[PDB]
This record gives sequence, structure tokens and C-alpha cells, in this order.
Amino acid sequence: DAENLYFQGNIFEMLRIDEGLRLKIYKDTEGYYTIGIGHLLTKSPSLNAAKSELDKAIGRNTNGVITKDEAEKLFNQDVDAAVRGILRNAKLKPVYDSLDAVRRAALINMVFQMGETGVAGFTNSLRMLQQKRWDEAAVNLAKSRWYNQTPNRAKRVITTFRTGTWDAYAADEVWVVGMGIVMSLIVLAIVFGNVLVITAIAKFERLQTVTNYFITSLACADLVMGLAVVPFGAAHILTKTWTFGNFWCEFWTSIDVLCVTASIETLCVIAVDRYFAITSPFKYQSLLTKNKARVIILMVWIVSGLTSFLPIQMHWYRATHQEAINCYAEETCCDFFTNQAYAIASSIVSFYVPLVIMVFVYSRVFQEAKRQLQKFALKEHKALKTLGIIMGTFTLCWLPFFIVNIVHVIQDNLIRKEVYILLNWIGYVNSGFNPLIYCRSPDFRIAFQELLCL
Amino acid sequence: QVQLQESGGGLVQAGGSLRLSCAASGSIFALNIMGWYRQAPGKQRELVAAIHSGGTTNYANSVKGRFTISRDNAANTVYLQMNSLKPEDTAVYYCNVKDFGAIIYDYDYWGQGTQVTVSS
Ligand SMILES: Cc1ccccc1CC(C)(C)NC[C@H](O)c1ccc(O)c2c1OCC(=O)N2
Ligand code: NA
Repeated sequence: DAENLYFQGNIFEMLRIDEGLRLKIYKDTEGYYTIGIGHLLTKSPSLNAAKSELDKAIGRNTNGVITKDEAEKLFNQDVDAAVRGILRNAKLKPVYDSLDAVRRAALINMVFQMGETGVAGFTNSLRMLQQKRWDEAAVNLAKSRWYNQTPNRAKRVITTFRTGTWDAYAADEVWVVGMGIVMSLIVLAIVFGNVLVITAIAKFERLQTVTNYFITSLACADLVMGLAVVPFGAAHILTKTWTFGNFWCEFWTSIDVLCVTASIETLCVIAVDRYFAITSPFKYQSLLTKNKARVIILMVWIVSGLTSFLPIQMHWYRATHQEAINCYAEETCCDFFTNQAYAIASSIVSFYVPLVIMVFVYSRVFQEAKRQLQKFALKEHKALKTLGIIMGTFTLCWLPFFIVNIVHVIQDNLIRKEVYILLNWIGYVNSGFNPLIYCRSPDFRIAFQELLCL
Repeated sequence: QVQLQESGGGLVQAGGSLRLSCAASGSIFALNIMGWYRQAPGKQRELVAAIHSGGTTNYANSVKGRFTISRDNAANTVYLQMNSLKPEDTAVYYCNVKDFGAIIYDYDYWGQGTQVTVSS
């Protein structure tokens, strides 16, 4: 065939899209216990009946959790048993032979899902597929109990029967490709934006103010994000696995939490800084020295380390359930699992306490601007819009993740993994936004031009 | 796009009194620092007296006890009282406003400048 280019058309990548890969036992749309790539364990409502059938199939005590390797072997067995089921049947084999490669997979898909016996019950639709009446079979199949239970999956399989191509599955890979370049643009923006801020402050003797000393720290935290955290996370998602062993998996995870903490806590420190800088400028200038500020920065990074490298390297963050035990053992797994204790304690430090202070402080600013020595004019609206961007961008990017992070702790299975990762990535892009928020000063503006000779 | 009108300067005898005055024409943020800076002959620009929108003040260590800054009700006008004038107070006095519209940084508005000459 000479084909090693992506998206070869077959039943394996087709079902992987319809079924998905889930290592721990779950319930399908009907309520039956399924595991791996669409493997029906049992129809018994008991979870212990499910586990007993699973242990019998795998050959060991699994505790409801199998490995990737075990999941794939179950997959191929289930596919081969579907193909063997088709060739053994008297209604499936005549139709199966007379189908093309693409429409053979569409049949296997149905058999794989609702069994050999069930599929052979489609007398009319099989009669149409045999006589090559694809569009009638397509209309007809859409009138079944199968179409009402899993419509999204049925439409794809029906479309595969009608068109005879992989159109309904072809697009799925394009979106992975589009995803990959966007990640690149994120990394680029975070790196370029923050390397600029740090250079501007280090090089120009005039951006050497206390507030900028906090900006530098925020810019440093965002810098390590786009260099270490964001790219490695991108590769982890794109390649579906982790190829740097267990040590760098928890080292990377440590850098993740470290920089997110140091970033948000600095945003908090900046808000407080600007409160005193604005409300009481004479006390602010005399009390807050550059040495005192460099101590504040150290402490923010120390707290950050305490909530990142310390619990993680000492494995205190670790969960105890079987799926977490297996992933910790697997050199190619780096999924994130924590206990209630850590996920709550880290969230309060990394996000919630900074959030509260920032909401409080920025309120005290707006509220104290009303009670100064003073028409409802222009300058106040533009100022209110500024903190609306300052506080709005922070909230919109990090709040949805840390809420969901908590909800996943309270009630398990409530948040699908895809969402938890997307919302985490919406938090990552805040590192790109910050240089557009905290560096609009006329001094930054001038420095930015001279640095790149515009 | 606001303006700063300065007035009050001129010639004055040693030990004489003088009253600078600056009015801010335009819309300035409710939180700001309105004050005066000066450039002595052949010396750098130095803060003289400043006043926060919240009332509090600040002075250079060479004008404390002699110079006093105050402001108006809502007209945003600032008056600088300069008593016991010395020859080292001979300079160019600029009226300044630090507007905190952006929160993160501060926007400076300057005055045109007014000369003050003390007869040594
Ligand atoms: C490794 C992997 C695998 C799948 C998906 C994402 C990831 C990356 C991970 C989850 C490490 N990102 C860390 C996330 O940004 C984060 C930041 C600060 C925090 O305080 C916490 C936190 O995680 C939850 C928490 O309780 N604390
Ligand atoms: Na692992």
C-alpha cells in the first residue's frame, strides 16, 4: 500500500472517535458498565458484577481500572469478534462481502456496538445495502431505536453508509491540526511579549520603579510558562502521550503550579501596590523601598514553591485511587491527579486568596475616588474601563478553571477531562495578555519601540 | 488634552514672600498629585511641593517650614505660598499633575513654566 501518512481509513480510528478511550469503568448512554474503547462489561446494575467480568477478561485483579495496553487488546478482540460475528451470520455476510472497504467499517461499527444478533435484525436496511441503495438505507436507519439513543454516532455511521467515504470522520483530524498551530501562536506570544517586558525594564534606567519591580516578577513567571510549561503541555496533548519519563512529568507539573501561583499572587501584589501608590502616594514612596519590594517578591516565590515543588516532589499531592496509582507507575502517563486536601489548599493559595484581595482592593480604589476633594465626566469612565479590563481579563481566564477544579473535587465525574484541560489553557493565555495590560505606560511604550527599532 | 495655567512669579527681594498659582483646565481623574517642580541655574529638576487629591502634602527638605502648598475646593487650583525667600530658591517653577487614569501607571501634565528671581 505504501501508506504511512496520517488518516488511513479503517474501523480502528473510526471507533476510537465514536467510543473514545476511557481506562476506568464508566456508564454508557444506556447505563451499562463499559470500559476501554466501548467494551461492554455486563448489563447487570451491580458494579461488582462489572468488576468480576472485567477481571475475568483481563486475567488479573484490576479494581475497575485497566492499562492502555490492556484497553487496546480488548479493542482489537472486540473488533475481531465483530468481524467473526459478521462472517458467521447468514444476514450479515452476504451484505458484508458486497460492501466496499469504507462501508465495511460502517457495518462492523454497528455490529461492534449492538452485537451480531441485533444488527441482523435490520432486515430492510440490510436488503438495501445489499442492492446498493445507500440513500434509502440512510433514511431508513435514521428511523431506528439506534438513531434515537445515540444520534450523533448514528449520523456519522449513516453518512459513512450513504457517501461511502470518510467525510464524517475526516474533519476530526483537521481540528487537531488547527489546534496545534494555535498553541504555537500562544507560545510565541507569551515568550516574545514577556522577553520584551523584562528586557525593557532591565535595560532602561527609567523603568526602574517599584511597580515595575513587581511587573518583572509577573513577566518572569509568564516567561517560564511559555518556555517550559506551555510547549511541553502542547506536546503532551498532541502526541496523546508523555515521552519524558516520570521524573520530568512531576518536575514539569511542579513548574506549572509554581508559575501559575507566582503569576497570580503577583497580580495580587501589584493591585495592592497600586492601591497604596494611588490612595496614599507619600507614605507609599517612603515605606516601600526597592529592597522591601525585592523581599516581597522572594516571599511570593517562596509561597509558590511551597505549593508546587514541595508537595509534588514529596508525592504529598498524589491521589490514592487505582487509576492514579497506575498512572504514577506508567512512564508514559502524566495525567493530573490530586487529593481533596491538595487541590483545595493549592487553589486557595494560587487563585482564591489573590482573587479576594484584588476584588477588595480595586473596589476601595473606585469607592475612594468618589469621596475625594471634588460632574460625572469623561476621565472616570475611561478609568473604570481600565480595571474592567484588568480584573476582567484575570477573571475570565482563571476563574472557570479553579471553579471547575473545585467541582471535580466535590463531585467526581462531573467535569469531562477535555474541559478541565481547555479551561486550564484559557488560564495559560493570561500570561500573554498581561504584557498588554500592565505595560501601557508612556515609558514602556517608548522603550518597546527603541528595543525593536520601529 | 488638558491645560495648566501658571501665575504669580516674578522678581522678589531676599526674604520676600511670593504666591504661585496653578489652575487645571480640563477633566482630570479624581485621584491625582498636583504640585510644583523647579530647575535651579545649572541644576536638575527638583520636586518643591506636592499635594495629593486626598489632602495630604509633601515638600523638599530645603523648603520645609518656609514653603506651604494648598489647593482649592473643586476648581482643582493649587496655591503655593513661598515665604522667607532665599537666593537658592531662584529657579524655574513648573506646575505638575500626576493623573492616575490607568491605575498601573501615572500620566504627567506639565505647566509652561514661570521664572522666580530672588535678589541676592
Ligand atoms: C499535567 C496535566 C495533565 C492534564 C491536564 C493539565 C495538566 C497540567 C496541570 C493540571 C498540572 N496544570 C496545573 C494547573 O495549571 C494548576 C495551577 C495552579 C494550581 O494551584 C493548581 C493547578 O492544578 C489544579 C490544582 O488543584 N492546583
Ligand atoms: Na507517570
